[PDB]
Amino acid sequence: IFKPEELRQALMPTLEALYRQDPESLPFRQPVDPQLLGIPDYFDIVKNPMDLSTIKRKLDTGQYQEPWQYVDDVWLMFNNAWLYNRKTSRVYKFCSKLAEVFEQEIDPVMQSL
Ligand SMILES: CC(=O)N1CC[C@@H](C(=O)O)C1
Repeated sequence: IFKPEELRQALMPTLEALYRQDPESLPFRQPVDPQLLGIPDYFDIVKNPMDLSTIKRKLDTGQYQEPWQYVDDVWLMFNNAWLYNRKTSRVYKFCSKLAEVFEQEIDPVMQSL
């Protein structure tokens, strides 16, 4: 029961808050490229990759029709990083801050929707 443009306007500020965390968004702004990074094991562990640029493109092109599909992609992003990376790593620690930021902000948006 959502217009494509009202859903986008509602959820976009939540994505921007993730993207604007500096430095914590930096490992998440682009899809992981195992070839470029030289980590051939990546897609053996992460079957369904996700990142902030992919989420933005989906929010911009009507690929979310209910709020929970957007929320699922954000958690797929967090959970991929928490599965592949060491708990002490920059990526894991940065993921944990992005999740805090998401949690602290997503509740009213989902209430208003
Ligand atoms: C966000 C994430 O899970 N990543 C795994 C490898 C790390 C990197 O090496 O860039 C990025």
